[PDB]
Amino acid sequence: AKRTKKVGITGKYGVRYGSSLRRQVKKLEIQQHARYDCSFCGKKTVKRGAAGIWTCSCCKKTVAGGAYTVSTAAAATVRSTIRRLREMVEA
Amino acid sequence: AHAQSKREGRHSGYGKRKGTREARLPSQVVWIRRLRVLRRLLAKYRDAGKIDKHLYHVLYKES
Amino acid sequence: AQRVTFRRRNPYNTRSNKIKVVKTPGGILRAQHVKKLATRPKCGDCGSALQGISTLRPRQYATVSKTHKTVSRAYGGSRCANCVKERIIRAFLIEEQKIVKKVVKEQTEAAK
Amino acid sequence: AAQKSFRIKQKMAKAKKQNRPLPQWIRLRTNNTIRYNAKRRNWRRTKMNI
Amino acid sequence: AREITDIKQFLELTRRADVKTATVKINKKLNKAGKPFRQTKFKVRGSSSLYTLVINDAGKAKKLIQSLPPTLKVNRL
Amino acid sequence: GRVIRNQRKGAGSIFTSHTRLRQGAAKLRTLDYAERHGYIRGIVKQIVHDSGRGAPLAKVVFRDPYKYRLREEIFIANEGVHTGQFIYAGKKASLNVGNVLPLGSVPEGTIVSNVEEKPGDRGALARASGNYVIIIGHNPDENKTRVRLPSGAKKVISSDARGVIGVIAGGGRVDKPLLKAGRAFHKYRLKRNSWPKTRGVAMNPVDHPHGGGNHQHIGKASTISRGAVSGQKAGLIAARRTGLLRGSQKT
RNA sequence: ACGAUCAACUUAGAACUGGUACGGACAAGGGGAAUCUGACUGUCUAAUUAAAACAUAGCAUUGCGAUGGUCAGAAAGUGAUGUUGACGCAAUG
RNA sequence: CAAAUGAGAACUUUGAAGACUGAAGUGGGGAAAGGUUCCACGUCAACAGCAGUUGGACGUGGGUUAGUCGAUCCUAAGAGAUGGGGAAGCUCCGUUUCAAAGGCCUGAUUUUAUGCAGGCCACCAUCGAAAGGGAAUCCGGUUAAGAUUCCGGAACCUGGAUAUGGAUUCUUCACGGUAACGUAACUGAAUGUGGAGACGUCGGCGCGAGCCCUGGGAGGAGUUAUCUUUUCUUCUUAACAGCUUAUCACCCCGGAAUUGGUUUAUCCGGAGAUGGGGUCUUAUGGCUGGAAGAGGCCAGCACCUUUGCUGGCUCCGGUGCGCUUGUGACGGCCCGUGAAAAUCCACAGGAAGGAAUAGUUUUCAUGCCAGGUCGUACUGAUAACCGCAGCAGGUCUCCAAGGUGAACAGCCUCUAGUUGAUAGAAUAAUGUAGAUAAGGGAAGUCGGCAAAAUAGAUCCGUAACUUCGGGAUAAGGAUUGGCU
RNA sequence: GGUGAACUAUGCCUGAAUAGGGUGAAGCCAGAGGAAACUCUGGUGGAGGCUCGUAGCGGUUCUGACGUGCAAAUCGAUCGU
Repeated sequence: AKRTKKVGITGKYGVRYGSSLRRQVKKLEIQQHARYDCSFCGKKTVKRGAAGIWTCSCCKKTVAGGAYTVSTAAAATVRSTIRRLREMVEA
Repeated sequence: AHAQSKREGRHSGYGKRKGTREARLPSQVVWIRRLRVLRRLLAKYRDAGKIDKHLYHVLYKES
Repeated sequence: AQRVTFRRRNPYNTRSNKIKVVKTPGGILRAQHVKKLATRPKCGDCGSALQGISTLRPRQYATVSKTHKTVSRAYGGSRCANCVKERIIRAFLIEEQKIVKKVVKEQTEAAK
Repeated sequence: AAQKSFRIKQKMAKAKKQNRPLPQWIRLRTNNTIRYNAKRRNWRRTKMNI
Repeated sequence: AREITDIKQFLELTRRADVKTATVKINKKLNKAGKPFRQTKFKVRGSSSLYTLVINDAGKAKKLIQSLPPTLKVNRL
Repeated sequence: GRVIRNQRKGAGSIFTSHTRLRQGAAKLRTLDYAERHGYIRGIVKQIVHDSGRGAPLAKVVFRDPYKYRLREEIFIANEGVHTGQFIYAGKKASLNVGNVLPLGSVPEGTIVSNVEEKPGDRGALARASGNYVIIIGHNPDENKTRVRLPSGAKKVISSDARGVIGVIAGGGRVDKPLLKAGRAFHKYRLKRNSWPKTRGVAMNPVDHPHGGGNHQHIGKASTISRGAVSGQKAGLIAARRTGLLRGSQKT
């Protein structure tokens, strides 16, 4: 059930551009074309429209996210620190 | 006359074929016909009651 | 096969220069110029295709009656039924919540 | 072009009117040395290029 | 360019006060293979539209042509 | 000689930005009265792609306080902002992602973006995708917030300068190789006419300081003085050092 | 456990047959072992050079936080980048 | 080849034959450009590198008909006044800028008006597309030459006035449906808001239009030494008006694991699937009207003469990975996500006004009037454009039959068009273009230059190396018709 | 001191054009082997600045024709895409 040993979605680039660059592109292309959970409706319906746009096809909600992921680690960390600062301020 | 002969089965041998098998008749078209026939048969059998929904579903996946 | 021609001086396959081939009572094939198809009006809230509203070009909407352009419900020809219902429920619910929060604030100020 | 402007069409009309040979009687007019129209034009020979 | 259904509609159309000309066209169509009948088309010409009433009964068509007023210009062809 | 490419780029004939498909200037809400005394609540209507811009833009609708009107502001979308979200802008706004609090009202260590360089300029700093500003400190006397910029520079800004909480969406964009002159072409086709880039060494001496020679070589030191003139400033302008450096952010 | 209209073009097989011919005209890859060189697709000396030259993605360096960098203008209450903001712009290899 | 015309014919006209273009045409039209080249009559001194009776030549004239096609209107990149600022200045910048920047609703409304103590607001001039955006027309006929422009018929839009019928009204501004929503109507200012305008590309799938193919039947033509219930050919239905017609979407009942439904493509369901029942968009098709009265195919009538008339028929189907076009629901791509404005409609709100022998409704039906200006002929190219020319060059686009075949190349043929390029005789060398060759097989040559060989499809088989994707059609073998 | 972007270079705006094949990427469905981990197979689908090759765009070689040319750059074959 696997037509390619290791190129995966980067089989479209054939033998061009170099194996390392194709490997990086493979990683980010799997992330960019993947389907994500919607935190609002709870279904795997969130797709990338353009770099940064992540639209849920079911609850019709657009989200601002990473270029190739709905959420980046930097965004999650920033959200954590902002929560910590907010609770320190409120209490 | 040649169309009647070709219906009868003449003038279609390896010397008369000049395009690939897929160029002549797409495997995708053949598969579409096959799958539509199978799905239509399964739906008709289920609506008639000859098979139940569960057997219909497993046969649908098999097809 | 009979071959047709543009009836206008525009020789290009632009979006406003679309033609169809039609048979005339004279028995010959002619080119009929077709106008751009009309897109269904959309809901202002959710953006879905509005139902019960006809699809015409914007000026074509001027010649039709009012019934063809709207629905008997509130926000009829503007917003869909589900969005109107959602905003009715929203309005009632959060105005009731406003009353509740006002009462709770007054009573906590009395307690204070 | 088929789709002309009125300025271009007016120039066309003026050119068509001017393109005609000498009336015969100017030749017989006295003290006359004009024998033909020396400003004659053909559409293939000289373009007025307006 | 507009059909008429009922004789009452035809009558209001013919008294509409802006129609003056009626054309009566005879079509020899077929209802069954062995029964070619006589179909009558009463065409009242209004200012904006051309109303046409189809009548498959010869008796009904005769009573129609007799009952329309003689002042209106009827043209049978 | 000849007028070189970097000299020609200032006349702005073919080198102006391609702005047809852009979605408007992304600016903060005008600092009127609510933004500096309380807060105002707007609603995120749509998050859209802006051509030539890696960050998404957010259209936010606010109520006009002085008239029965709706004002649509075009924001730089922060990561986590979604349609239907309520944005709060003002001095009294709370520390949440997407809000537009002033620097004086946010605490130390806050992540902010679309920060104003002066109070009222409607956003100048940390506007590219993935970029942010760190709040380092406050000086309440002659209120001045110290911040750290995306380049590592320490800046002192007024405490009344606005800024959106969070990081900018579209981050991690430059982690993907373009792989293709085609991808570079389509990138710059709606930014500006700056690609492809011919090397000066591959030109003639009429066309560039580097051009000419029987081999492709610069000839003189490629580090150019800051006091040089247009036509001379081609290479490494006012370079303090050169060569591959093993180093860190150092900030 | 099974019946009837409705002839649609694909595939495979078997004899038979002929001056062994049959993609019967047309249409239609020569192939292999290497060396030098440029990664590739792409571009240019219109009218003697299409290349190994240019470009390219990738890599690296440089300047600049806007009262700024780079560039324009005789000047300007003037401009390009810039509807821009370091994941950027500008300059190089 | 033969007639005709003519003083004169290889070249003009007509007839016959042979051919070609072969539907990304040598066909039918247009855009830029040209400018009368269009058409008729007369005519051949010059021009058509031979000729000429012919012509895009010469002479004389005729011809272009619009509310609906364009322009006109809008805005795009951009250009560009004003205010203001530079510059000795010609002028430069600037286009909402450090401006006191206007037009738009209803009353005032003939002691005076279009004044004003009525009211609303606050755009940045303007130009910029004959392929972008847009109000509305089709069929048949008609000329020597114009026609979506004329005529006949049948419609539509915009702007005006404007009465009648219908609807509503003592429950003042309608009712019905659980609902999606329906209907002939069914008040709606300021102000606000929302839609349409309004958008890439590719792929397969579905549907439709035309075309292609095909059966029966009703006419005409061809072939008929023999055969062929045969071959070719007509059997058409426009805009516009009503009824009907939909994938998608949505609503009601209901409450799902034994998970089911389901596409070619794997997505969808307790945020409510399956199932039953419905609502809407009208792409699109069907029926009727238009409309058989038209067009077309046939047969016959008064005997030179710019003359018509009368009879029939114009019908019923089928098929498909078919071609092309349009549409639909989808899927892929992007650090690329694929105009704006005029304009039109709608919604929120409720200003204002309104009864009864009559008010309102001109978003329901009917009825009345008008629609200006400029373009419109023709070519669009191996002769109408540019290249000094009637130049083997260059120059944007629409339609697109049969067979072979994978195939809009290659070959042949229908419709349509052309048969134009100075000719006659002969067949030396040397050439240009196309070929073949014994035996050898690169010995030729700077060098396999040039040519030859290979070649489609099916099956088998396929190495080193590799960035695991390729290499690869590697290499290397076999087969190929016709008939039953 | 003036005139040229009707050729051409580049950007922008608004339009238009591009048969038929080969290969067969992701996604998805079914099956087999295995104690398991997992591996393997058959389909489906239709990716690519992929490939053969029309129209198109270009211009490698013949150092072919021509070279007082059809032509102040064309013609034919062969070619690139």
